[PDB]
Amino acid sequence: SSHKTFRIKRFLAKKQKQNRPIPQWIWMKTGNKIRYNSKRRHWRRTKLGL
Amino acid sequence: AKIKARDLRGKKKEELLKQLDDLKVELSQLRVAKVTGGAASKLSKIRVVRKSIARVLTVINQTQKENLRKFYKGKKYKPLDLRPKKTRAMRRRLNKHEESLKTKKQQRKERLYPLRKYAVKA
Amino acid sequence: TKGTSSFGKRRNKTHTLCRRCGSKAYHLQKSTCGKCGYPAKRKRKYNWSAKAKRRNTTGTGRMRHLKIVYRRFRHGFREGTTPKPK
Amino acid sequence: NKHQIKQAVKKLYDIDVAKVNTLIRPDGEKKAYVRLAPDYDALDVANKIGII
RNA sequence: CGACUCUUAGCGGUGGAUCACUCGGCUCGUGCGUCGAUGAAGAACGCAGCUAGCUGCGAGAAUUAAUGUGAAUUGCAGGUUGAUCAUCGACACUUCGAACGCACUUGCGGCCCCGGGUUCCUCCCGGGGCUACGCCUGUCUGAGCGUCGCU
RNA sequence: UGAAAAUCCGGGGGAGAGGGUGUAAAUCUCGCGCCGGGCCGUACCCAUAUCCGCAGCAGGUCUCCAAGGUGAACAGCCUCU
RNA sequence: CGCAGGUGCAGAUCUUGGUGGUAGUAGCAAAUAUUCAAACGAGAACUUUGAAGGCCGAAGUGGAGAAGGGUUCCAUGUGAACAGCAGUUGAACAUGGGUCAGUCGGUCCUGAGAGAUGGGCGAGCGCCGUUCCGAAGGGACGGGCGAUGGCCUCCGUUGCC
RNA sequence: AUCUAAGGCUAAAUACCGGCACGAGACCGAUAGUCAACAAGUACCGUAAGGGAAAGUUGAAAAGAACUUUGAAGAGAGAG
RNA sequence: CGCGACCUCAGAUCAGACGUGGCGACCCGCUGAAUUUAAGCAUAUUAGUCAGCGGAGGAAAAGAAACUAACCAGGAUUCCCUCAGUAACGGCGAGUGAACAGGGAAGAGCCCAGCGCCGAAUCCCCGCCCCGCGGCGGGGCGCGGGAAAUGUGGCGUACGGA
Ligand SMILES: [Mg+2]
Ligand SMILES: [Mg+2]
Ligand SMILES: [Mg+2]
Ligand SMILES: [Mg+2]
Ligand SMILES: [Mg+2]
Ligand SMILES: [Mg+2]
Ligand SMILES: [Mg+2]
Ligand SMILES: [Mg+2]
Ligand SMILES: [Mg+2]
Ligand SMILES: [Mg+2]
Ligand SMILES: [Mg+2]
Ligand SMILES: [Mg+2]
Ligand SMILES: [Mg+2]
Ligand SMILES: [Mg+2]
Ligand SMILES: [Mg+2]
Ligand SMILES: [Mg+2]
Ligand SMILES: [Mg+2]
Ligand SMILES: [Mg+2]
Ligand SMILES: [Mg+2]
Ligand SMILES: [Mg+2]
Ligand SMILES: [Mg+2]
Ligand SMILES: [Mg+2]
Ligand SMILES: [Mg+2]
Ligand SMILES: [Mg+2]
Ligand SMILES: [Mg+2]
Ligand SMILES: [Mg+2]
Ligand SMILES: [Mg+2]
Ligand SMILES: [Mg+2]
Ligand SMILES: [Mg+2]
Ligand SMILES: [Mg+2]
Ligand SMILES: [Mg+2]
Ligand SMILES: [Mg+2]
Ligand SMILES: [Mg+2]
Ligand SMILES: [Mg+2]
Ligand SMILES: [Mg+2]
Ligand SMILES: [Mg+2]
Ligand SMILES: [Mg+2]
Ligand SMILES: [Mg+2]
Ligand SMILES: [Mg+2]
Ligand SMILES: [Mg+2]
Ligand SMILES: [Mg+2]
Ligand SMILES: [Mg+2]
Ligand SMILES: [Mg+2]
Ligand SMILES: [Mg+2]
Ligand SMILES: [Mg+2]
Ligand SMILES: [Zn+2]
Repeated sequence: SSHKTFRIKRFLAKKQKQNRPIPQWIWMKTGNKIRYNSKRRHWRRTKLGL
Repeated sequence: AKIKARDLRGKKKEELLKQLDDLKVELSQLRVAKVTGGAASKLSKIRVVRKSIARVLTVINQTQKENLRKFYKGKKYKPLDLRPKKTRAMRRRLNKHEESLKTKKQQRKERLYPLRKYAVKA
Repeated sequence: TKGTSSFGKRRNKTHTLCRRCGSKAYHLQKSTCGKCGYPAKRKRKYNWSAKAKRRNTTGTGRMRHLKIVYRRFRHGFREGTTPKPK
Repeated sequence: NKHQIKQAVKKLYDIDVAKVNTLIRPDGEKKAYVRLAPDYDALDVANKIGII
């Protein structure tokens, strides 16, 4: 599907900028209980909806 | 530099538009050095500028507006941004003169029979 | 051939994203949402599922006007005046 | 658009422009390629703005 | 003298029960009882020097003005004539949505008015303002040998 | 007995438009010269491993171009790119 | 000493977790096939180069596209996870890079059909219906008046008739 | 015997699992109590209408193990 | 065929105003079932209940008698105790089921039409000026314009009234 639309392209840009893991100081703060991002996503196991 | 809002309140209208047009250029010279790598001192200045442009767009829209609410003071028709914003049912309640109106019939049934005061013994 | 070997013939779509509810329930042929009823005027909600309201109510989002009405109320909706200038 | 860029780089950096080709990255920003007229220079305008 | 198998104890492993804590909930009760065409509820997309998330905000975007307080914020760098934290009464508030130029591809337009290539003269670009249905009192413009009669 | 419409053209008629005795008229459907054409999509897989079947599953899934030899031949057997 | 109770478990093909025997066993057998040497390397029955030997045999195990997927495409590093053995390799991980139009397409027309207004029903949110019980022309045209200004020549630009 | 239909207005005494702002409790104390004490109506399944979890605790202070050594590294051995 | 006027009726991007959708704990109007009980089951009951639909408010509705009782008579509505699980209905089976009086919380009452009299004694909007104007108002002026005799205001409503 390379005949897209723009509302779709913005939707497949947000779910692309929501994929990277945490910076290493983010679990350097004081009130941290976060060890890894648990909301990641791989394109073979799940299919995003749509 | 340190720029406050207690020295902008009576100056020229277009002087602040010029100093604004110089701070946007200066901010543009720091977006360039962010990508290409620059000093950490030339990186944290960008919060100073982004929060010292807004004190001008503020003092502008103020001194711009208290003249519109001075030119439309005594007039009966004034714009929607100016006539006072309260709630929906409070723009549509009856006004104070129309609440404090009585009839002629009641006003002549209060000339002769007011409410007296009194006290009885035991 | 009603199972596995007939799951290969699934490639087109019926539903797509709405623009009033935000969910994926905009039927294309009937042109009407299943979640919110878009070409209708009134928002579809029922009482038989008291769980499908609290997915979509007022206490959910931002309340970008109600939280500054819950603040202005306790001073009688003042306008106009200022704190004393010093 | 492709007009307001051509009218706002000539004004910022004091130069004229032959043509403009634009696209949108998958991050959602619009990259813009800008030609120049053969009377100005690219090396002589990079050193003015500091991308050198 | 061994090996396997069963039995109990000491030690060590797997496992996360018990005990002790608690910025959470449940029920009752008091006082108040406040939304939106001046554009609500909801959703979408954006914003941090190093940033993903919830959270906070809207091209002035992890907040501006004012007042009150009167010396910090902090994971790391930085640079008292009022920092930072609160209150909130002055400013601003991106796209969908009762949704409002006509559509839902974000596509096709119109009427005014300013800036520019220009030199109202057309087209040319840019900027701003208007162009939804329903109804109420008025003003304007009109139709009717079915009116209804005068001139 | 085998689709409609946008858009484009030719005739018939000649209102008079409208020209003036040439430095006329609109032409243009002849030869050149002069500026202008905005918005979005555009990489890659397209299947015995990038799709749906809980998965790198002997299944399923719409299309184009197709060499030499035997031979009736895109049949079946071998060989080049 | 008194008061109140969500107050005593072996089982319900009980509910939620957790671990054994069976067991280092069933099994890793569809479509004919692999050897020799070298290099980097801690390390090679699988990685790269070369040398042979073979298969698909033009309705292909080859070259390009649509539907769908959504960063898998490219490069450099990694080796604790995943690729049902291994792994220097990877559609895996981590950093970075990439998709340029007057002519290619969307946009523009109608088809089978969907769906508003006038109107009709209906307690009502709304429904049948699409030319049918409708005052449905907002526009050109040629001429005359009042306007303005454009180098008011030639005319624009509006109002009425 | 008792009332005047076919027309109209009117505060208090009463109700309140939603809402903002508050106090208390012979209650439960992480398989209990709301589904949810934590990035919960989130992750995730289904085309949809809708269904819907698991997950608390170092120590008073990170003072969260310098340096040596074997090992390609993981993990060790002394030390602290 | 004319200029004229009241009537009926349209159009406007005419001036100024308005409503439309959401929350839905409590509320008022309509619509409205079946499991279930009767040891079966069809009238009944389950129920004027869930679901469904439309409207509001800080509270809503009701309401100053076309009323109860037969007493030596009380005297608007709502709310609690009581009468009462009673008079009555009902394959008279299962089962449903009110009110008045009495004691108490709260206490508040009223206006129009008609009948008639005062010379439209009546409103709303535009104009100019002064005051105040973050709930758009008062007084002065308008040979300045509009609606109303198919009825605008005052007195006056069943306790009698003029
Ligand atoms: Mg798959
Ligand atoms: Mg279909
Ligand atoms: Mg509904
Ligand atoms: Mg970031
Ligand atoms: Mg301050
Ligand atoms: Mg389309
Ligand atoms: Mg001819
Ligand atoms: Mg491509
Ligand atoms: Mg047990
Ligand atoms: Mg074996
Ligand atoms: Mg073969
Ligand atoms: Mg291929
Ligand atoms: Mg290829
Ligand atoms: Mg690679
Ligand atoms: Mg085409
Ligand atoms: Mg219809
Ligand atoms: Mg009455
Ligand atoms: Mg107490
Ligand atoms: Mg207890
Ligand atoms: Mg627990
Ligand atoms: Mg729990
Ligand atoms: Mg526990
Ligand atoms: Mg736990
Ligand atoms: Mg613990
Ligand atoms: Mg208007
Ligand atoms: Mg019935
Ligand atoms: Mg029975
Ligand atoms: Mg029975
Ligand atoms: Mg039965
Ligand atoms: Mg009943
Ligand atoms: Mg019945
Ligand atoms: Mg009923
Ligand atoms: Mg109901
Ligand atoms: Mg409503
Ligand atoms: Mg309210
Ligand atoms: Mg009431
Ligand atoms: Mg009432
Ligand atoms: Mg009475
Ligand atoms: Mg009574
Ligand atoms: Mg009794
Ligand atoms: Mg019987
Ligand atoms: Mg009584
Ligand atoms: Mg009392
Ligand atoms: Mg009266
Ligand atoms: Mg009267
Ligand atoms: Zn929707």
